Amino acid sequence: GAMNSSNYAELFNNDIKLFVDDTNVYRVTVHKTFEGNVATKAINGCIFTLNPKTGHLFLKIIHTSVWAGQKRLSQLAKWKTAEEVSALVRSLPKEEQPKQIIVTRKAMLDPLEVHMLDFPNIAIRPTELRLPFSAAMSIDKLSDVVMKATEPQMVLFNIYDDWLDRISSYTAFSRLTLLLRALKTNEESAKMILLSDPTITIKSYHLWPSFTDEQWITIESQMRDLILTEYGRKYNV
Amino acid sequence: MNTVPFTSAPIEVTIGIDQYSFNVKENQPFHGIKDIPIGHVHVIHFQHADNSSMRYGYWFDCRMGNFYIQYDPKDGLYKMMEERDGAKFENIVHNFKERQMMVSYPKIDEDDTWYNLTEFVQMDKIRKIVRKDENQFSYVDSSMTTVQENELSDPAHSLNYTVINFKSREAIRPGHEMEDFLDKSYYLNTVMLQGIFKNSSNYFGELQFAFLNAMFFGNYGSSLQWHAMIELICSSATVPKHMLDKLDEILYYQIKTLPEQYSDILLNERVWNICLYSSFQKNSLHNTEKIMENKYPELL
Ligand SMILES: Nc1c(Cl)ncnc1N1CCCC1
Repeated sequence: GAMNSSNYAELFNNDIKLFVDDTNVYRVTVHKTFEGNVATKAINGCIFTLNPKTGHLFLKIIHTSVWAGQKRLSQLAKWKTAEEVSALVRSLPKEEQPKQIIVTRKAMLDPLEVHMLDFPNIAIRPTELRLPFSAAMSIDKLSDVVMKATEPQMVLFNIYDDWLDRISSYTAFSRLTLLLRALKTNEESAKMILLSDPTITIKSYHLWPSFTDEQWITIESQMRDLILTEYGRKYNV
Repeated sequence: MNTVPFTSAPIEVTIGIDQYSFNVKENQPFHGIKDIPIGHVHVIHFQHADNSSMRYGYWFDCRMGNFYIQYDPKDGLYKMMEERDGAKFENIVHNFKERQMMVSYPKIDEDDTWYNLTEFVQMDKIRKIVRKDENQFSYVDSSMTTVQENELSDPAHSLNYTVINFKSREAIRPGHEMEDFLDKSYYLNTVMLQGIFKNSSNYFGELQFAFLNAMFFGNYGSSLQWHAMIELICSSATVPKHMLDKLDEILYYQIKTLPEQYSDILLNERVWNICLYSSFQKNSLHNTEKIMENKYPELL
């Protein structure tokens, strides 16, 4: 059944699982036509497929050519997502295939279930959590590789950098969701926080700055302030 | 016009014959039903006064033998029985019609309801859904489960309806996942019609039999089967024009006949709203949509 606050720790057990977020698969800019009508122009997207235990991110880049000549693109996007997730699973050795796939939006359930009929023992699950994975395109290196792609492409990342050398998965996932929740509520402030001290750098093979343990506590603190605030700035409290 | 005589009526019971029903008191002098129209299947069904639990009954075709109903005090039900002695059946029956101890199948001559509900229902197909081959007639009751229900326990007592499952490899061609799930025409026309049922008549016959078991026995798995077979047609973009026209007639008469007070459990809101208002065939069921809107507009 559904994944929620009550069974949260199952994410960090030793059963292979993947979150799949489709919120950035089909992306458009809306604009005016010379005739003064409105039209959309698609831009490159991505499927965000994440192992929450190991941090491995399978970033399938969805190139705008996928949409050429297609109708009902928002519906196709869910089926294209499920097709690419199914292809990824089939590509993995049996002992690496997930035992569960958790979709962040319930509209992915039937598309994924149908594409995974060949895998009756992989559980397809929704979640009651409001996870902030739409903000993954606020991570500069992820956004960059998506926008630069000229063809379909899979790029592999560890979204936890080297954190697991020092902290547990649970803690690493909590840091990740706080960072992304911040970036989603106010991207400018979020990003200001992360790059204020120029002495702290992002290694070439990482996504986030090389904070010391003590600097992470400060950073984490500042992100919670932002979220509380923006929640005030938004609701006036 | 044929006859299903009764040995007796030792327990108080509501007896149905097709869409008609009458109350028989305990030990009332009742010895059966006469003037049954030849050429159609029929169902004779029972609800005891003392236990409205378990409606049960028998599908039969008088052309296939001489049948009588005898109460069994051990198993506690009215049993259908086939008499092989045609003279002894005749001898027993002549006594009953002379003493006027039979009710008459009360067919109004203008009325085509039963024909329209059983148009495609054959006894030979019923007997493959209900497996009990030593008898020419078929028992059904409220509790019997379907093969598909048993998948998700006693198989001898099952309803072997054709398994329909929209999220199944049978339903979904590899590489046409989205196409086959959103437009079920290949599952309808190739898998089911051309492959399993062979023609639309057999498909409609199973659809009609499932509805009738749902209506007369409140058989839940039958109601599931009826709705699934409707939904498979409505969710297909490509349906032969003769099938859609006949489907509209079939469903019109089913909805017309349904008890006004049973629509709450026997009609699945989602299937009907999808079929009448969203599906490919939303525009192809004019008579059915009219009677649904004028009779069950709440459901919609
Ligand atoms: N043959 C019968 C007919 Cl036609 N109607 C009623 N009872 C019958 N049985 C004969 C054996 C015991 C009861």
